[PDB]
Amino acid sequence: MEAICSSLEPLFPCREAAIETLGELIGDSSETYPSAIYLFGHSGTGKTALTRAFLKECGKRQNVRTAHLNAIECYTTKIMLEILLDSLAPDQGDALKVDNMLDFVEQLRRQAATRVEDQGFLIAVDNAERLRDMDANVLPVLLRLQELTNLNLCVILLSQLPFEKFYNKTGLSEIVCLHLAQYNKAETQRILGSDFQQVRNQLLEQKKRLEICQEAVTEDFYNNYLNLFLSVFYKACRDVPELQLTARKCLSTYLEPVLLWRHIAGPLRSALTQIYMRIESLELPYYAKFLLIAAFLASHGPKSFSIDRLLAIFYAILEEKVGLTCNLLSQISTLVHLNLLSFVSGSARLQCTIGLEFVLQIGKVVGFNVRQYL
Amino acid sequence: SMQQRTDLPAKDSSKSELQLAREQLHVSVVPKSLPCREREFENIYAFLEGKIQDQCGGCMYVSGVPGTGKTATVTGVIRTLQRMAKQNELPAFEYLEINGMRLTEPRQAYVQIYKQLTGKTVSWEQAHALLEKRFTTPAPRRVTTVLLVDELDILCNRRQDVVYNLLDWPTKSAAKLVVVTIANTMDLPERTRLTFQPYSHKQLQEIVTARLGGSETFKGEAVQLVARKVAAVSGDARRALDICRRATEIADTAAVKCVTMLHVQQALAEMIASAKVQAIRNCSRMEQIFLQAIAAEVTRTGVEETTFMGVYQQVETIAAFMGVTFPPPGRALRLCSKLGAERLIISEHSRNDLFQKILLNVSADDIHYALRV
Amino acid sequence: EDYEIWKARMLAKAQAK
Amino acid sequence: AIMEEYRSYFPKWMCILNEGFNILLYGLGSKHQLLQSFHREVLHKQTVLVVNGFFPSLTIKDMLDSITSDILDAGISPANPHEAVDMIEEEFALIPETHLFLIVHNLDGAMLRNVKAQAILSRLARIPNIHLLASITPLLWDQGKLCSFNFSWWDCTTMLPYTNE
Amino acid sequence: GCFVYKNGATRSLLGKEVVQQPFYEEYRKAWNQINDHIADLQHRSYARTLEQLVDFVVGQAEREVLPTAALLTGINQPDHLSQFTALTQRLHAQRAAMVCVLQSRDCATLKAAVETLVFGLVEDNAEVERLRRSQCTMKQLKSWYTNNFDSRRQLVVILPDFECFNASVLQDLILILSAHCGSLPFVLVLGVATAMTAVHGTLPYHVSSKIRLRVFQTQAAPTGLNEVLDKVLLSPKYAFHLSGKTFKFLTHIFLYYDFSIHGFIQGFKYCLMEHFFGGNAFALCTDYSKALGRIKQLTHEDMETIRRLPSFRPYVEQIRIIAVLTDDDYLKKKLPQLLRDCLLHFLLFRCSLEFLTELVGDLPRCPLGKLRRELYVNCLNRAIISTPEYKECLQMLSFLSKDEFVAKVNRALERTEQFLVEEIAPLELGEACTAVLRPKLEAIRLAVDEVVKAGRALQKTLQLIETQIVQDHLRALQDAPPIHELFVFSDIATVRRNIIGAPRAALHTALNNPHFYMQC
Amino acid sequence: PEADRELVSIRRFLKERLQRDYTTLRGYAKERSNVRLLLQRTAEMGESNSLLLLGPRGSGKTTLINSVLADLLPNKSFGENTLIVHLDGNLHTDDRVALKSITVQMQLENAAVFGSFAENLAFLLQCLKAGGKHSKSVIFILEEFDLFCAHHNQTLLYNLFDVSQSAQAPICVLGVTCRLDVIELLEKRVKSRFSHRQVFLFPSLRRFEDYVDLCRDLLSLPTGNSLLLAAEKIYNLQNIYFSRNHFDPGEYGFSPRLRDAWNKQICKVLATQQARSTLQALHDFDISEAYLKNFLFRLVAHLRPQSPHITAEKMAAVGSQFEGDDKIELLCGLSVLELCLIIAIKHHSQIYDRDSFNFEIIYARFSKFAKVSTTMQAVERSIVLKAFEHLRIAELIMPLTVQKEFEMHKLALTYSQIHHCMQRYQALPTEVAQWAQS
Ligand SMILES: Nc1ncnc2c1ncn2[C@@H]1O[C@H](COP(=O)(O)OP(=O)(O)OP(=O)(O)O)[C@@H](O)[C@H]1O
Ligand SMILES: Nc1ncnc2c1ncn2[C@@H]1O[C@H](COP(=O)(O)OP(=O)(O)OP(=O)(O)O)[C@@H](O)[C@H]1O
Ligand SMILES: Nc1ncnc2c1ncn2[C@@H]1O[C@H](COP(=O)(O)OP(=O)(O)OP(=O)(O)O)[C@@H](O)[C@H]1O
Ligand SMILES: [Mg+2]
Ligand SMILES: [Mg+2]
Ligand SMILES: [Mg+2]
Repeated sequence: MEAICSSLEPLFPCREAAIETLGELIGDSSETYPSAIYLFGHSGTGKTALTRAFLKECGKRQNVRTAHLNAIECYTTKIMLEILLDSLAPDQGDALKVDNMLDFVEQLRRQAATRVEDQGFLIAVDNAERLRDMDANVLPVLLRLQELTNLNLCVILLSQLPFEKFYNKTGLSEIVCLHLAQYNKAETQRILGSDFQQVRNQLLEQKKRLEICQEAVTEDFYNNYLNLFLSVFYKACRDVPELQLTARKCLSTYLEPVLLWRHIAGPLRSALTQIYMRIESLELPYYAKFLLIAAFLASHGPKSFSIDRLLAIFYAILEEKVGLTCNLLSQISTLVHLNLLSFVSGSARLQCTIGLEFVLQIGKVVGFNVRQYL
Repeated sequence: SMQQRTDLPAKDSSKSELQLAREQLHVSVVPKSLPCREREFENIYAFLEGKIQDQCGGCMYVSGVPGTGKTATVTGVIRTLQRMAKQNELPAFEYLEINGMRLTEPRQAYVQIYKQLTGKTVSWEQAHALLEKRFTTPAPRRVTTVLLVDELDILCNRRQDVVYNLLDWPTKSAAKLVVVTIANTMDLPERTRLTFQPYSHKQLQEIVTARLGGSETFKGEAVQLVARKVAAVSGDARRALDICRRATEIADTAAVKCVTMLHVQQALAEMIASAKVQAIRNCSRMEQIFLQAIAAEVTRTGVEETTFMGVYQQVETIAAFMGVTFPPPGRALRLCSKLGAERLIISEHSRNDLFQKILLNVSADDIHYALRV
Repeated sequence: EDYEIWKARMLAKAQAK
Repeated sequence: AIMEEYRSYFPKWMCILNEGFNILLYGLGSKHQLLQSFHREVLHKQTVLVVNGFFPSLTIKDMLDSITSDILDAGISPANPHEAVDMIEEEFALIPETHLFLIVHNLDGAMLRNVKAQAILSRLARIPNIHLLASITPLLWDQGKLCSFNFSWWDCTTMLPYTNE
Repeated sequence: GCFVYKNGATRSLLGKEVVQQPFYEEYRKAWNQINDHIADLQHRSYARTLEQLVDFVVGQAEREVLPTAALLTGINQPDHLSQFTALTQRLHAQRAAMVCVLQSRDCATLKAAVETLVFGLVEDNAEVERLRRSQCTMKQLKSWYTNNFDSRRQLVVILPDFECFNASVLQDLILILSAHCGSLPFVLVLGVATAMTAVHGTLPYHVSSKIRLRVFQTQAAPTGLNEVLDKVLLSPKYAFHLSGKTFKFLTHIFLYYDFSIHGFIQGFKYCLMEHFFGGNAFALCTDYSKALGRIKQLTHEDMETIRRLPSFRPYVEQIRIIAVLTDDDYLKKKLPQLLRDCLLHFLLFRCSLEFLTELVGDLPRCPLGKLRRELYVNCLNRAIISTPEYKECLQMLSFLSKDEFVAKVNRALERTEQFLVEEIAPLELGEACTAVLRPKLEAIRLAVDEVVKAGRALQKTLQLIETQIVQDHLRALQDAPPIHELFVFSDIATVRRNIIGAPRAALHTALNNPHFYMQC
Repeated sequence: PEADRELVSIRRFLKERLQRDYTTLRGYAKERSNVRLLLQRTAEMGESNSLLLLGPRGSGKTTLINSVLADLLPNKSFGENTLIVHLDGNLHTDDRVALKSITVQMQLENAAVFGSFAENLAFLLQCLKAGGKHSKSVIFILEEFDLFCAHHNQTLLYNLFDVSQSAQAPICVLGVTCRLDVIELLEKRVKSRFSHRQVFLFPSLRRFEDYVDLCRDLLSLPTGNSLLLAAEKIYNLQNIYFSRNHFDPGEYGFSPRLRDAWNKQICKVLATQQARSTLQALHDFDISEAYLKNFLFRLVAHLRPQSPHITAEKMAAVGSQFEGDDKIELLCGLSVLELCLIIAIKHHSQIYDRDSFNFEIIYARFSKFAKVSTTMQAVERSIVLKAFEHLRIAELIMPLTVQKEFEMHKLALTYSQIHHCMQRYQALPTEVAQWAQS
């Protein structure tokens, strides 16, 4: 149980107590497992990567059989039991077939063996919050799988939510709740500063700039840069992988005068507005433009509207009185079908779904003023 | 075949007389002639005897609340008719039978009826076609057939045709079919008739004393108390024959050969159970504060349906009044989930915390009765 | 004008040409 | 005289069907006798699936099961309706020169007024082999359906009362 | 509710008589010509975006977030399904990838989406080189991919109708495809219809954290219509020209209602059908040699309805006629000269339009419009010299300084001569066209030499350009050469009432006056 | 090291006893005696009975059934004239699944399952009708009986009682369920054919001294002769199912000095007022033995060799882990922007008395702070929108069950949790801390 904590901590700075608690509960394979473990924390806290590396190191170092799942893949229980039995019952090949949860219990019951090998089983179910929306017998069986299979196993569950959300009318078995608290700013600086050798080697692989780089790129430069980075970015988000992926690109912009705070603090506020967008003038037909701005004028939540009020405001702003042809209602239907409109209900009630800037752009490219009618 | 015992069953002579009464009182030992069902036995016998001798066919609908001896009288009349038919005192007849709760599907009766005829197993479409060819075509010498049909109402729902087929086969002259239908609800064909009244105090005492015979293992007032406290509930005879076996097991453990009246009172208190107050007394103190605050929220707000939020606010008020601290809402929802698993309260799934609705399943005066006294 | 009266008057002017 | 004029239209309707266009009639009154006369006098030998869209109790399962079981003899259609249209599209790709006309009185009927059944009907009218005639609203037809429904509108305004419809 | 009349179904409705008529043969030929030309133009338009998409998939293949490339296509999806089909054709030809196309109809739930995705990938690889859809698990897709291509094809997943998806179903689909990355190389091309803001607004944090999308832009639908109108329907080599009312009505349907090229093609197809289905007299309308064979083929009803067309009437009125109006065989002998007259008139119409479109669309303010289609509809609807806008154009052209004026006429000269060499020269009956047009162009060139060597002569050059190109080679449709009705299709009323649909107007006129229809 | 191995043996022993050990129980003389006499009379005399264990979840009902079976099976009369059919309401979700499990476990002629569900039902009823007093007694054990009441028509239940009502094979049906009113869930035919005897299994430790005594018996090391008798009984039940794993106590053999020091430390720790206060908190919360076994498992899990002894501070630390609110620990992990958004939601809720809000009202109430905050001045609306969706995916905000920016919402928190987060939060800027006060 000591080797797993000795192996994970170099991969994982500042997660000493959580790795220690998991290595106390499901570290050694000879000791019996708790019936279910539910560790939780915010996004980016490191529970997917932690349980994956933890299950890999215990399953490689010892006799345990590991099974990692994503419950979003399991739109029905057959898929889940098939992946669970493909991992927990190795080398059965394509002759494996599971109908329902009972056959899964029998085929896991066949796997019991002698105590001298100290075998164990482990089932991690990432994104466990989706389990309450499916067959409703999946979660109660998964909380007592150790009791039903008579087998040395533990059922890890992983979600962003407390276990208070998971109770149902039939009740649930006991669980070991466990918390992964999100890092404060000092520990976040220590993890972001942990890849100094990586960014130093990366800049060294890409010539007076290389030697003038290697004379001055040391830890205090990167730590002060990460301090300026968390001086501005820690207020908006604490999700650590997003901070890593942004800090590498922002350092690639920051390094140029060296190759100081104002020249980088310009672009940093531009990147904060475009955080989480990950990218590496809507032309319309004429009568579709008039129907879209007539729906915007009728609604300015935006109000729901009947089609007869919509045709009346369109005829009031047309000043031409076109006939009600098929193409007009086809444009209404395809503005609905493109999510330019919506179906708030359904006498039918439409709901406009655009901003003011696009309406003013449409009214500039048409020549019908909008603010006069607003 | 079913596996036989490795050991011989224990002999009758080693049994105590009270054990002999316990086995005579078992509900599986149907008497050869049913007490207190003479008019209905004579009615079904005269009807079935006229339909058998006339070789014409027909239908009958018997009805009554469960356990009033419907199926036992019908099987007793048909067993006596088969013995009379074996001695050539009656015209011979074939007896098909089905049961509606033994059928996975209402249409599977077509699989079963043919299984009582030829013995071949076929799909229900081919079986329905062969049954129509058997019934609608006149083929002398056709014998009259009696089709007992238990539990008609499961065949009635959602398929429609099966109950229409079972009531439509007698009307053709070519099918000498006499179908008898046992059911619980009286008004079932709309939703030749006969109604089985619930057994009364006197018929229900007479039944148990007939099962006992001349034996003195039961006192005469014990059966009277059983009948008085069962006939006010249902009129079921199986309930009386179960209460009597429990009273026999109580006297057996009291080492008395007579079932004195306090054993009947103890058996009645155990069978007509009301053990919610014992559950409230064995609940934990925080669950008791929750159960008090739910009734407090019902009396305060007027509406019987209480939200978790106002219940938790009254919980904090009563906990401040009682001087104990309360758990935070992430454990109070677990307490509400335990009471919902115990069905002391009705509650929604916990995903909509603070806005889930909590009906009080137990009566409001039961909580004060459990926790005061 | 109708095509028929034009064709008839043209055929008459045609035989008269 | 108007019905004779609509009856005189008939050979032109046969030519328009060869180019993949579908016929639509949008008059006020009942148009059932006109589509029945075109089936009686002209389509007396071509395969024809009359569909009464004014039926209270029809399902999209009933019409797709009718095509897949009676015309193609494929048995009951698969439970996903779009898979049933995919299977119909495959099995009609298997048989060139075996056209299936379908003549839907009231395309706007009681169980086809949802957008899903109209997408199913557009995917069915999309097949090169099969052709659609229909009686009549265009609010449920978006531009993708109106392109897949390669309609040729025809103003058949009878004054007949709505008895059966 | 339904009745079956099955007649021999197992597991071209017209007979031989109609197909053997000349009009069906010539109609099928002209329709096949126009359809193959539109397909060739669309492939030459798409090839650049095709190369960019294939370069993105192969570059992802050379090397977790799934790489993904949004393709910002137009409002109307079905035109671009052929484009996606060409993408599948290229990815199969290069052995770089295999494609599943996830339509929105297949994904009511996450289960149906996964089943159609795995089924489309497995059967797509089966068709490059039938298990049930119930057992097409993603684990079986993984085992099949390990069984095959690990010894790498990308698994492209087109989603052509991105807005029609349910949002939760789309987010679940993105999370399932992102979970299998690394093991299964996925590229997720999309088909957004609105803007990238709709994608960023319907996708929250957790789905967009695992997306590395790149935006590509398909060309605009009006740009595609302008390219199609300039290179196909206005091509000299096709003898069937639309009238200006029909042209303006179809372009009005495209620009003012829906951006579907296919609806414009279907309206032009209905126009071509109503032109060609009146008889073999409309089967006269093609290339000159087969047309002479048709004249040797002709019967008599075609002669009577070629007498019946309105433009024949001025031709007889300006006149021997006995042998024209009733002798039939003299009109059959006469027909090739008149047909040569019409084809020569439309070729001169195209070259004069090229000259005038350069000379007027280079001008500021442009009273007559820029593109060839706008000038084309204006000169066919009515006479161009009598318009006030042409007078304003002549005023602004005599108002010009000499240098920009000589540069504009020299550009028009080089443009019209390059058009005569590159486009008019391959066509048969084209040598007579350059023989008619070129001396007038040489006279205009001598006027250019006169205005270079010399203000008033600029007015003489403008007068010569007006009276030698606009006046004689750009006449109004009433002044068109006779039996141009064989070549134009001016009847827009019936095509409009048969294409445009107004059920409410028909119900309104049926509920006000039945006498308008029934004639009671 | 020998002291390290004795601690490893103690930790392995306590974990295996708290988690497995499915047969031994404490308390319940009368109820276990009733179940044993009922099953013994069914196996011998052939009476067809029915019984319904009831009680709160976490009380030992499955452990009671396993104890009665472990007492009856080595008799070789119950083990030879009676076949046992376990059934579970969680696994046999449909009538055909329960029927195939019955057909397999009874080793019927059509098991070997072949045939249809209807052929299986006909074959099961024919094998039961074919018997009499000479046939082997079946004992059905229908765990989670209330979900079996949820099946269509309750049709399987109607068979399993009716054979008990008929002169056929001597079967016994031990329904086991947590609901206290399952007999009111039954259909009227099933309710008439049910025998209404009902064994209740309420815990016997409502008074606190019994709870401390149970925690002491759960923690004390038994004398080695009791371990030998337990090993003899487990070998006897394995000489004849869960029985292959179980406790198996013959592997452990503690030295007398080790048992004496551990029992002394256990009684001394339970004499202290602090450990009594922690057990007082857990006994006030939930009295069920599964809760105490969960707490004891978290406590036994901490015995590292460097710190062998249980101490009162360890019980106070694990009890603080139990007693702590979990939403406050998630609110402490948020960044300052989402916390400002939650304070704005709290102000809008305090003013309008839990009226439903919107992204727009909350963004406006936040912008009125951000224009004068002099530290939040530069934040764009898109960052606030991503913070709002991050609050929404954490189920801190729930929909009222439409645009993403205009959906109606309800706060999931009490005000006291936000006010306690205002004190517990790390490195809060003072402007936010002062705006929160008013
Ligand atoms: N303490 C840490 N040290 C180093 N890296 C970390 C740490 N915590 C998280 N990460 C990084 O976060 C990345 C992904 O985090 P992960 O996906 O496990 O979060 P999650 O809780 O699963 O998110 P979600 O709940 O939204 O699925 C990993 O690549 C990992 O490197
Ligand atoms: N009059 C009676 N005399 C003796 N025993 C009786 C009498 N009535 C009922 N019983 C006993 O009670 C049982 C009742 O079974 P029966 O089949 O008559 O009930 P039922 O009315 O058919 O019930 P259900 O309507 O629910 O099917 C019988 O086994 C019988 O032993
Ligand atoms: N009377 C008892 N004697 C011994 N152990 C008990 C007793 N009551 C509860 N337990 C312990 O409680 C834990 C759960 O008990 P058990 O499995 O019997 O509950 P259960 O009857 O399955 O509840 P449910 O059926 O409602 O899930 C077990 O670890 C067991 O050791
Ligand atoms: Mg995760
Ligand atoms: Mg009965
Ligand atoms: Mg249990």
